[PDB]
Amino acid sequence: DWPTRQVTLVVPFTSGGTTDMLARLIAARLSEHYGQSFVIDNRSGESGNIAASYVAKVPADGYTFIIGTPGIHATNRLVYRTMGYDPATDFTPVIVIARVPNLLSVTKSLPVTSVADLISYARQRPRELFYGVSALGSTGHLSTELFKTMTGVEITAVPYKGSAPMLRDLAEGRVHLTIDNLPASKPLLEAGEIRPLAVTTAKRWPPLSHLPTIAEAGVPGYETASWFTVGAPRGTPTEIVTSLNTTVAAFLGSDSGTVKLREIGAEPGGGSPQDMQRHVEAEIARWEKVAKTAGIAPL
Ligand SMILES: O=C(O)CCCCC(=O)O
Repeated sequence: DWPTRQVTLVVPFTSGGTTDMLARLIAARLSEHYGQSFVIDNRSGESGNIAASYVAKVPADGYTFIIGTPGIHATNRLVYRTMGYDPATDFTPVIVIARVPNLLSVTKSLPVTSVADLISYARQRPRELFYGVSALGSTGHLSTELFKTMTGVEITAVPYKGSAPMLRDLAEGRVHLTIDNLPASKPLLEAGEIRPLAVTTAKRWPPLSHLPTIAEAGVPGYETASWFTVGAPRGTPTEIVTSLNTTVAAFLGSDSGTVKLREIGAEPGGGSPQDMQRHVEAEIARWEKVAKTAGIAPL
């Protein structure tokens, strides 16, 4: 019987970022499978805290879900003092949608063609260059802060409300570089508007197999990545979480779905609701260490 009416997917960022891109794919698929609209509600604000506060409070009926992010589940606690919700108690896991490499890029007029170029360039100019942050506490933000710490470069963060506006500013050179999710960056690469230097992952991204990893390009042992989830309000019927998990997992593990995800710069996730929970718990732990090492904590 579920669902008999429209389902809402609350997305914590505006369109043109990776969250929204993934959500739309998922929404399209769910709508076709179940014969009801799965509609996106883009509710921006405070690195996803506004959307996560919202979905924590809604009826646990299976007509509202959160497209979760590393901020919401794991990293916002490293930069926000109080959040409005407790991710640990307020949600129940559904599925990890994807794992996503981050990409180090620079604005075209920055005369650097490699990670080592970038490090020398920035070392000559301490505290003059600016980097773009898609959201406070995002993996990009903390990835850049870690990069800073591992290389000794001093560059100043500019927060934006999502990937989309940060990337327009990166294209114009109002910031000089970013580390941010591949899928949102990729259209700007293909169009020539920004210059990619390296992926953040431990291995190269196969469809851009000739971009090096940051680790092999000069920063031994550097590795970061981002990921996205479906979460439900605490108390959501188990039959619903299991049906939803199964449907998403069949899309992600299908040949067709893997192709769609890899075409936009994302690796299909999949697995069980408890797999999501393990992943979240490990991410909490490991980014908490990153943040301490990078000098990042709530004001
Ligand atoms: O969807 C966006 O625009 C931003 C997502 C940032 C996710 C992350 O923390 O890497």
